[PDB]
Amino acid sequence: ARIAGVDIPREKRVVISLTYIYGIGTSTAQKILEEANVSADTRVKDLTDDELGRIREVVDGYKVEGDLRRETNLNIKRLMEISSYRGIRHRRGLPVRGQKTKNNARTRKGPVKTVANKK
Amino acid sequence: QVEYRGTGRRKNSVARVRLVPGEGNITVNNRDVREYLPFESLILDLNQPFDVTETKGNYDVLVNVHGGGFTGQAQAIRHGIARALLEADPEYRGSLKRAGLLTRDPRMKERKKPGLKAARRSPQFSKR
Amino acid sequence: MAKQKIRIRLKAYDHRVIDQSAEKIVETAKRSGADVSGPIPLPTEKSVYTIIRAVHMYKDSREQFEQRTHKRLIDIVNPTPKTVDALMGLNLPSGVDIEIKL
Amino acid sequence: AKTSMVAKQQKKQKYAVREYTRCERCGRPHSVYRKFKLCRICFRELAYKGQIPGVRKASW
Amino acid sequence: SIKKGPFVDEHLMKKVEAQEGSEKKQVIKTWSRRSTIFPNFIGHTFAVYDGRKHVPVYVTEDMVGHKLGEFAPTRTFKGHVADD
Amino acid sequence: VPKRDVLPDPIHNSKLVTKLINKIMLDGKRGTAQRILYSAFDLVEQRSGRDALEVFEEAINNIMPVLEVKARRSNYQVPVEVRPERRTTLGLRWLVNYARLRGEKTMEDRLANEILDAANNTGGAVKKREDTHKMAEANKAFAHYRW
RNA sequence: UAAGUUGGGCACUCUAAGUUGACUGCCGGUGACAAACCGGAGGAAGGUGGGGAUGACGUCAAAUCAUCAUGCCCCUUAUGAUUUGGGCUACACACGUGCUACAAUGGACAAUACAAAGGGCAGCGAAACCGCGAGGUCAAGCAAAUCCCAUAAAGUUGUUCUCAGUUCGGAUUGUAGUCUGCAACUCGACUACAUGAAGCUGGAAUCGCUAGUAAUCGUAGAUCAGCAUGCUACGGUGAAUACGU
Repeated sequence: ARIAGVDIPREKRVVISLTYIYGIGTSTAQKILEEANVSADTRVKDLTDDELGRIREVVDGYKVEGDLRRETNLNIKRLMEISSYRGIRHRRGLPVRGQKTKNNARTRKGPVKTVANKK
Repeated sequence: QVEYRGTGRRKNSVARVRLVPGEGNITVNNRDVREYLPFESLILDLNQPFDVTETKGNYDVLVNVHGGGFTGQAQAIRHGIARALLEADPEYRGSLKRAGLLTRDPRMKERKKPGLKAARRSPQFSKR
Repeated sequence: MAKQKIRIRLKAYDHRVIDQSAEKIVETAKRSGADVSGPIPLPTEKSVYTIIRAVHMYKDSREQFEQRTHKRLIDIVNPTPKTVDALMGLNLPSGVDIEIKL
Repeated sequence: AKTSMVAKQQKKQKYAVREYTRCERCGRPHSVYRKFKLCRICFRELAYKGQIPGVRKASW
Repeated sequence: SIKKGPFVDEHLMKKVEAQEGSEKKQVIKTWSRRSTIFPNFIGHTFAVYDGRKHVPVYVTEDMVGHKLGEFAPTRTFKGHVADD
Repeated sequence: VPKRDVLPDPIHNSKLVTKLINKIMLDGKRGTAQRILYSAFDLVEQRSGRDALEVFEEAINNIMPVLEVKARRSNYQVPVEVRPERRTTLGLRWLVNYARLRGEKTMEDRLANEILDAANNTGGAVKKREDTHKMAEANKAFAHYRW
């Protein structure tokens, strides 16, 4: 469904409506609004069929799709399959660069358990 | 014709007021009072000089000014006014000095010393 | 603006030595000519150097310093080789930094 | 130690900056100014002497 | 990153040219920090100086996502009792 | 130790407005409170047609304590008249502080509702009045023979 | 005149130098007449006018032998030395400091006004040109009241949003790129796309602050091949309360 990809809410404005699609944010959305010449008007999905088709076919322009999730999959999984220290820190909340984990448990691993071996 | 002229000092600002006899209509930097103040509707307080002194008014005005936010220079306006109305006649001082509006408010900012940082807050202690 | 002219700049770190020296070179300027310009002031730039009274620690109790720098500006019209000598004749005392110019 | 590090930051170098600009007399690197190349304490304890120009202090 | 363009420390290439045009090694020594992979360096067995003793790693064709500059960190289990 | 007044404000012409705006000025943005208050004195007149001073002055009488307590010592607490300065300070203080506690999304609807309900002797402001005046001037017997 | 840009002007602002002024000092009362308290005028500024610097005898056998200096003690084919790479930055957790959040005084888009202070010679980077962008070409002026840093931001006016884990928030991750440095893998900074976390005002306890203060917005610099939510100063808006001991 319905106007593009999957999972759009009805009766919502375009500039936000086209972002629940996994693959678009807020600016590239505005770009595809600039291609098919559509816009909100006003807080709500006014898109009648005559615009629906053009958005329905223009939207193929990008990855958007779950294929982006698979793209991420083979990216990270390749990244650990090869050697690799980058996968080891792909488990540690540490990108190829670094973030200095001492308080970086609660971004990944939900501070529970708390247990301190001081001193 | 003839006009009077006194400066305006307040709050890191400087105003050069030019007091010309007239009906009262004011354009700082050749620009109207409304055209210069956000929002602002406390402008009658700059006409506080005209209610107590030169009652009710009025004189047309010209002025040039720069430095500091809108408030402190909007109230730098007042001092060259009162001074200039005393240039006209020292009659007007008696109702002014029982109201002020002329003592160029000496207070302004304060230096820092350790405790204040990127915004103005002094520090805490180490608890527990 | 176009005109025959001499202009210089001085610099030093004391208003008394600089302004008495200015009195010298103005006096000697119009001594050998005319049309001098007075000792025109300048904003007198500054500096700062914040340092901790410390060897090891205790950054809270900091300390400052500074280096004021007077600046002075003089001009003369209708040059001549004599007021030249009034420039390159007397700077004294010599904490000053003259840069004779046109 | 500090003694051979004087020699370290004195010699030629492979390229532009492996350098550090440390204090002439005091062997401290840190908290040094390029204007004077004097460290933290040393500029102060000389600043009191009435040696470098100049006032110093307390107008800001 | 890189200012246009890719590179090598250019002692590495000078070695591995003579290593590679002929029959290759199962073993190499190096430091290999200012350098990286590109097609000349595949299959050979480099060993970055880990800090203590370089470990042989054999390059793979797929080491485009991974590189030469590091394979086996200095941290090395962990430093901590718990794990990921 | 004295008060250092605020002069007038001629929108709409009165002074309690002047003392009012300053409390709403969260984080030093005086033009925002200026706007939403002034519009509040447009809308309170729009709905329930009347004068701004009728609703405002009447309410800030209705929500304005005149007797009040204070503690000291076991747990005793003197009932105490309110100075006119603190009288209005409490009226406006608890006024805005509960006017927050309504929970609308709109700048001025919450206020017009607040002082136009207060002016009808309803709203948590009036309930605060009745609670303070309940515990006060009901236990007067023990703490009254003092300063 | 695009424009103080130039003729002319130094009136005003200003710039930095010299001096006047505020001292119970003038009046009135009170008070051992005295000290002193209270009030009145004047003045811009009245009772140390605001602030800074300044820190008594000494205390904590407080801190520093790792700024430095140094007694004693110890090392010396190494407790001294050079270099590449590495780490000082780890990660079940707690603690403290600070940042941004938990949205309508709010969020996104557009127009639009007001500063102060400080830095630039092998450094500031103007105009114009390319690029969505960080940035890139290019080169004018600039040892500085000249020119560049450098739009100040908050604000003000408008359009939209109408209460949702939302156009709230902005973590983490992948990709594509910019600069610096040789080289950004441990470990730089940065932009663009996509992601779209916890969280809907905080428990027990607890800290700051008496007016240009708190609260709050941004700017400049040092250290500096690149790198500051921190430090220092800079101003902008700007409050409530002080019954009383």
